Amino acid sequence: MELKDDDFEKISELGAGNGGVVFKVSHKPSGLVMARKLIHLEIKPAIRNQIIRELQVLHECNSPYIVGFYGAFYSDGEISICMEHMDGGSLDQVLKKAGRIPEQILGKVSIAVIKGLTYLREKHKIMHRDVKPSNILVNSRGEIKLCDFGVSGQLIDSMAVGTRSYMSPERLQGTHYSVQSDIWSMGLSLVEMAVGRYPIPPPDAKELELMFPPMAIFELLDYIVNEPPPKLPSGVFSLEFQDFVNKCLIKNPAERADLKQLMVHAFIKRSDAEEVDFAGWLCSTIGLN
Ligand SMILES: Nc1ncnc2c1ncn2[C@@H]1O[C@H](COP(=O)(O)OP(=O)(O)OP(=O)(O)O)[C@@H](O)[C@H]1O
Ligand SMILES: O=C(NOCCO)c1ccc2[nH]ncc2c1Nc1ccc(I)cc1F
Ligand SMILES: [Mg+2]
Repeated sequence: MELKDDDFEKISELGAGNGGVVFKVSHKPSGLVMARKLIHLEIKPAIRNQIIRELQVLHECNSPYIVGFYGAFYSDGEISICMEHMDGGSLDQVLKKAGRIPEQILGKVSIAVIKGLTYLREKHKIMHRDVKPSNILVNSRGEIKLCDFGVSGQLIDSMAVGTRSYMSPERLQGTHYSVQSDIWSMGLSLVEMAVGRYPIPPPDAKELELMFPPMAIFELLDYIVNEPPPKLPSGVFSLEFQDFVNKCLIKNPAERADLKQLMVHAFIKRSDAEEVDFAGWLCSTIGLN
């Protein structure tokens, strides 16, 4: 079925973020609850038909680790992307309530991100471009899925920043970047969720005892490109997890681990084996089921 503006009805607002707001909506003709992302674009009518045409590949983006797609259209000054409602929300939301995310839980998350990036790369030849906690969504059936990845090339162009960057050193320094940049983003996201806060600048020894002003924009970006990469703090995390994120955060992107290597890493093999009620932990910490 084709999706269209007057067939919808706002239930609530799921949140906002720099460009679009997303609503929990009811598609009246189907009865389905969806998440409708609206993106305001003051843009000519020729190229907003190309954006919709290129978003149609999301119908073939079927994966347990990728947020489902219902359809896309253009309304009155905004392009709508309609997707699976994830009732657990994004991992930046669950991090606020949880304080930290346990290491065993981040094992299941890491697996999901690797397998989702791998799906997008192998089957659709695209990189995410925007891996961070807010773009990793979870639900009460225990599924972990990626969204807001760069399918339509034209859509990226029409939106071309924020106080916290998950961009790799190489991407910050110029156009010389590709799929390896997503690895860096994931690594930083994992350190953040593990520790309970954005890991740049790194916490001093006294701030690490308490756990276990904000930087200016240039000061922060200068740290990412010129200062050594964030480490997972020793002792409280396993040696295999520390190595995992260290391989993800190697400044040199060719020296840095790629998806193939991370898939067979000791941390992933171990987390594959582990028995985790992720559904039960997720609902327990945010109050749902
Ligand atoms: N499919 C969805 N189901 C449930 N909640 C969603 C869904 N998509 C987005 N959200 C929620 O809406 C919020 C806003 O999302 P949006 O993509 O517009 O910005 P963001 O990713 O949070 O931040 P930024 O724009 O800087 O990347 C997210 O934090 C998330 O909690
Ligand atoms: O929403 C995007 N960014 O988040 C900022 C909004 O404030 C975004 C950006 C660039 C993009 N190119 N192709 C798509 C696309 C995209 N959305 C998107 C992609 C996959 C799914 I499943 C659902 C989506 F909504
Ligand atoms: Mg987003």
